[PDB]
Amino acid sequence: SEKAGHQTSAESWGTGRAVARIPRVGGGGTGRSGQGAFGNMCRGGRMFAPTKTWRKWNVKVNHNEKRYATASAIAATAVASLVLARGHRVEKIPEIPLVVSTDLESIQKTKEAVAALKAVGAHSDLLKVLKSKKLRAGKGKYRNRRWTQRRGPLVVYAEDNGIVKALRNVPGVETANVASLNLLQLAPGAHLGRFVIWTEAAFTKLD
Amino acid sequence: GKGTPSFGKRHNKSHTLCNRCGRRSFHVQKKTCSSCGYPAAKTRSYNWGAKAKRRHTTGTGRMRYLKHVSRRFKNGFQTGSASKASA
Amino acid sequence: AGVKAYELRTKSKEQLASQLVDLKKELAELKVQKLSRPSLPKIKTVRKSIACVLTVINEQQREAVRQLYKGKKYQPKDLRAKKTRALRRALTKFEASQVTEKQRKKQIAFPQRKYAIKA
Amino acid sequence: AISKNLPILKNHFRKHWQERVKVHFDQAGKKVSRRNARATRAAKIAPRPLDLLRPVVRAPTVKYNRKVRAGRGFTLAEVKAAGLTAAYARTIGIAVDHR
Amino acid sequence: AAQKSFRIKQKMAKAKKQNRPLPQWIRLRTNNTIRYNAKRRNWRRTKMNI
Amino acid sequence: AKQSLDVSSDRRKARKAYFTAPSSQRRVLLSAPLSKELRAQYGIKALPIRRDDEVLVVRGSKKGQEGKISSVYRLKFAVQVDKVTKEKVNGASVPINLHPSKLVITKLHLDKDRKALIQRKGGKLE
Amino acid sequence: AMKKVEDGNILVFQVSMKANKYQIKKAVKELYEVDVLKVNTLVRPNGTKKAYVRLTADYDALDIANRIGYI
RNA sequence: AAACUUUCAACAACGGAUCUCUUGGUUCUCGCAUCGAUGAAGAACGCAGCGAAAUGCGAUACGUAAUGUGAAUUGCAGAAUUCCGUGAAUCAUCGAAUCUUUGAACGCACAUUGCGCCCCUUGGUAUUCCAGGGGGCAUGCCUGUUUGAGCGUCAUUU
RNA sequence: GUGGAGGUCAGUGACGAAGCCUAGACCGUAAGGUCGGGUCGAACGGCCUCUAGUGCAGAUCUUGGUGGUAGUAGCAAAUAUUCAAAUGAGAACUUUGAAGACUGAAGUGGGGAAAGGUUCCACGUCAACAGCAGUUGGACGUGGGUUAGUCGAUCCUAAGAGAUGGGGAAGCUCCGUUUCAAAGGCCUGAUUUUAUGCAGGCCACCAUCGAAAGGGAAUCCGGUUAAGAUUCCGGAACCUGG
RNA sequence: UCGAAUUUGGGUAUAGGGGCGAAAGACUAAUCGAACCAUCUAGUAGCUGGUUCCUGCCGAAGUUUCCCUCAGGAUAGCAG
RNA sequence: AUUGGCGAGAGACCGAUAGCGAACAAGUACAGUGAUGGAAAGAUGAAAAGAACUUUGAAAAGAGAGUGAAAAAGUACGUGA
Ligand SMILES: [Mg+2]
Ligand SMILES: [Mg+2]
Ligand SMILES: [Mg+2]
Ligand SMILES: [Mg+2]
Ligand SMILES: [Mg+2]
Ligand SMILES: [Mg+2]
Ligand SMILES: [Mg+2]
Ligand SMILES: [Mg+2]
Ligand SMILES: [Mg+2]
Ligand SMILES: [Mg+2]
Ligand SMILES: [Mg+2]
Ligand SMILES: [Mg+2]
Ligand SMILES: [Mg+2]
Ligand SMILES: [Mg+2]
Ligand SMILES: [Mg+2]
Ligand SMILES: [Mg+2]
Ligand SMILES: [Mg+2]
Ligand SMILES: [Mg+2]
Ligand SMILES: [Mg+2]
Ligand SMILES: [Mg+2]
Ligand SMILES: [Mg+2]
Ligand SMILES: [Mg+2]
Ligand SMILES: [Mg+2]
Ligand SMILES: [Mg+2]
Ligand SMILES: [Mg+2]
Ligand SMILES: [Mg+2]
Ligand SMILES: [Mg+2]
Ligand SMILES: [Mg+2]
Ligand SMILES: [Mg+2]
Repeated sequence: SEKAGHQTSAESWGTGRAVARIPRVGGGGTGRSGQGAFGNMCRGGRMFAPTKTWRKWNVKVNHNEKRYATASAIAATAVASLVLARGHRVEKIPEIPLVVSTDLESIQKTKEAVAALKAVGAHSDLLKVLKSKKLRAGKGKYRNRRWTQRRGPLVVYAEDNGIVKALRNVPGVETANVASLNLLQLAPGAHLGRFVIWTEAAFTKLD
Repeated sequence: GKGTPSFGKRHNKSHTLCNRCGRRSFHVQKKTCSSCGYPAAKTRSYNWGAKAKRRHTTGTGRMRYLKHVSRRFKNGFQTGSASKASA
Repeated sequence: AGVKAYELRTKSKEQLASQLVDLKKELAELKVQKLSRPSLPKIKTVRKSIACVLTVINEQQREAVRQLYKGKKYQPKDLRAKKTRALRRALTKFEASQVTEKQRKKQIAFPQRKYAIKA
Repeated sequence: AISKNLPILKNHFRKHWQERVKVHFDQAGKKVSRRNARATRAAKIAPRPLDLLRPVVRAPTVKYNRKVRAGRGFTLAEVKAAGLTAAYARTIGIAVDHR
Repeated sequence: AAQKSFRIKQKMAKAKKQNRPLPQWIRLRTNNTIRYNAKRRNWRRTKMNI
Repeated sequence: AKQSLDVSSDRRKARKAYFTAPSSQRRVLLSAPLSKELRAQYGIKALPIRRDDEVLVVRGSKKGQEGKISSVYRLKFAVQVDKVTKEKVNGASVPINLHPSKLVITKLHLDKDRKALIQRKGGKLE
Repeated sequence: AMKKVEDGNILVFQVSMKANKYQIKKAVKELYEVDVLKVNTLVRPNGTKKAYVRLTADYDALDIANRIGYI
């Protein structure tokens, strides 16, 4: 608050009273009287350089560099060593990149979407999620950030025909259109090697 | 003798209770409340006195009538009464 | 215990006045007994019955006056609606919808036509 | 104070400028609100196309007279030549500029 | 003053009725956090200033 | 996950609403599941607990004890069951507070309003 | 107050702070069917109004108090 | 040598740091437009079976009426238990009322719970005195009504 | 090394997380890190990155807490106390009696004004308070208590204050107190279902506030309470209005 | 000093660059060679004080010129 | 446009000397004639189960006994430098 620590008429008493020159609360009869005020060293005082809203929050990135990083992240999703190093349980996946039939785009129910992911090999990654769920360490747990967990596979489609809502409730699993391909999802924590399951139409549309 | 012996002579009253703000700020000889400005029609307040404004502003009292305006507006200042009898 | 408003609403003006007097007598007797008893929680019921009887009597009197003033100009102010000072100052629907017939002719001749673009 | 080899700066910050700092935190929110307002108006006036037809005019000055751009409204002569009145054109979605 | 206005007497009556300790049953209420009368006023300590 | 913009995931707001919920809201908050027999007999899962219901404790140190509700003490979010008490050292008996979520309803106190509620929830009401 | 009931033929009432001596006289006559000799009033330190209502010699205040209900 | 002084440890103190917690704050975003002479905001006093506060309310006083829900409230006492119901509740909702003394504050006045006047009515022998109940009496300005003033002025009339 | 953020170790944990204590151990030149033991009870780390309200011995620094001084200075003005009994767990200090003293009537007496506000009085009662103590108390807890035609206020005007008419001021408001204003109420006719109808003058006084010591209608005596009295009771008077 | 230029209660009037002063720059609520309260205001300071972890490497200046410059800057030098 | 009012959703924000002065009967207690000035103060335990009873003491209380997972949680109440 811009007025925090300054809702006071305190003045410095000056020298000659065997006390520090800090401005002091006037009046009498309460206990707050004669106490230091307005200082960053003072209890209840104003902090040093109070935080301002016009601090820069968003950062501009060149469009071409953004696309560079997105392309590199996409190519990193096809490197088996990078995905394994990033933390996905892809040791028994047949091949990377993993491309599944376009029938996945039209799957409606969560149960059959999970069955399809487990059939194509995402079972270990799905189990790694919802087994890694931990209470957050620190004060973020009462700033609406109570639980942390690992990221699961990212499923990339060409046309949403129910796959998004089918996979919405599965923990850790993310969905994405080929037209967008969020870098935040492709390299979480700036670590390359997201485990990505492509539909055939999405894989074709990449070109 | 301007200190302790002079304090022994304080037995009059410059201010008594104000009928408007009830604060013991009615200056007896000026017939004016030093706090609320009574009997002036307007209520005394100053922009340099932000804390005083806060002390006497709307919402620091009962809001006997104004506290129901939001509900009456939200219902659209309806007239009449609810109809259905009982379950 | 206590009286019920819907039961009071079938009674006439004089019956309600007699009931109010009886309830006040009972409240006086209870207030006398309270000085002797450590607690008398029954005084609250009689107080609320008095309040209910006064409510019903006021309802009948105000409805009778509304009947007297039904369908005529200049109702009593306490019987008028109390929407808001500014809302009561505001122009009525008829006053706000008044237009000169120069504008009425304009609006009739050239209203906002509805149309669609094909391609 | 002046020191070193630096350009002379003219940062105008000698008034109570921090009282009048506008940060557009609401850029995304107002974009959403504008899109909602457009959708609401389109539904209200459906099937009208949300904007009047505008004429083509020459931009003034030597710097821009090489370009044409949308104007405010068609002239009364243009509307008469097209074969309709200004009053009716304004009711069927044609912007009309009398000046 | 022994010649007091009714307004002063009425204020004195309110102060007299307020001058009492905390009722004991208050402490037994569910989720009670009131331990004593924190607004207790005495004639020898604090003056009520009319 | 949460989809509506009219509902909040703020933990502070959720806890404030729970602890300051009025009595009528606490009635719904103090709901108990039905037993297997009543679930089959009525076709519903849980009901707000009432004062004359019969319940069985399924969690806690008193698990397995049956009884009848004696008070739905909404002020502290607990119900009291007769013959489920603590014996103090001075020969006195004090009721033990239990949460309805830890109980199961074995026999339902029924009247017109309860029956209407059961049908409203879709109960066969044998 | 109860000493005054028999030792002085005086009833002691708490009365509305808005009532005067005429009103107290009329109210006592109406409520208790007695004739009043005099009404003396004071405002108690607790902000309530106390009335000493001396009845005439034709009424015994102790009998009136018994009929009313106290003592 | 003890006592004493000092250092360290254990236990016990003093004190309230640390850690964990959070119905609070702070900032951003979105939506909405609603105070008052029909008496607001604010103030005083009062109201509960047992409350000094806070919260609520106004002599109909932690409230009345209406509507919904559908069996509580709870610290104790009391009551209820026809609770398969026009019906519990410090419940929710709220469109009907009440709303002390005040306050722009309006009969005059106010450091007074001071002093008037008008109408209806009741009682005391009562148009006149006294008292009780009910209803009234501010200022500026607008439109209209009524009654008027001015050799300002027209006509007609002694 | 610290608070928070993305990712990861499917990391640690009620079979004990964090914190705290530990002349117990190990690693690092060091900032520090690690382990054991004790205490404790609910969350918390490693690593790769991101971010900042990120590291204290000082600022007569801020807030809070605590020492030595130190059982030290001080509790030495107002002549002064003593014996016994009672009560009590406990008596230099409470109560009663006895004695010795003092204020010595511009009092250490009896009342009041301002101010205070229940401090008055009773019962219970001693954790805190009383310059020691305390069974006592202006303390604490619970109650009781202030009665008016005659005493005051209320009325009058004082120095003054202050509306209205009117003038000034952007305005909050300022002047002014009878002013350059069309500024009001007395008697009498009165059919008294009921309030008026025309009469004819009557000063021209201009609101109102301003004194609990100025002015001013009228009450005394005896008795009575734990605490009220010119107010209650008894008796005996007086004034005003009708 | 003590019968008046006396002492004093209450009421009342005068308010801050204003008052009031038998005059001391006295007094104007422990405040007076310009009261008190709040705000402008975190007023400015070439001046005093303080400015919080470790190790490693390099390592000064108090001199030049100009400045209402002489307890300060700019400038060149020395340093990284 | 909107540091006010009403109704909502949020955060790489603060976490009881911080964050609004005010997480609590906070613009409260309290100070000043007055304008104004203006604090401190959150945490037993899942549940009061808040220690029946015996004994020493005038009593406070102590010692036992008991409740509790824990009294190294006893309302002088989490941890306890
Ligand atoms: Mg931590
Ligand atoms: Mg004075
Ligand atoms: Mg004193
Ligand atoms: Mg009297
Ligand atoms: Mg050590
Ligand atoms: Mg541990
Ligand atoms: Mg715990
Ligand atoms: Mg800092
Ligand atoms: Mg330090
Ligand atoms: Mg002695
Ligand atoms: Mg002592
Ligand atoms: Mg005494
Ligand atoms: Mg006492
Ligand atoms: Mg007299
Ligand atoms: Mg007068
Ligand atoms: Mg006496
Ligand atoms: Mg007599
Ligand atoms: Mg001499
Ligand atoms: Mg001075
Ligand atoms: Mg000055
Ligand atoms: Mg400064
Ligand atoms: Mg070196
Ligand atoms: Mg120097
Ligand atoms: Mg704080
Ligand atoms: Mg605080
Ligand atoms: Mg604590
Ligand atoms: Mg333990
Ligand atoms: Mg513990
Ligand atoms: Mg502890």
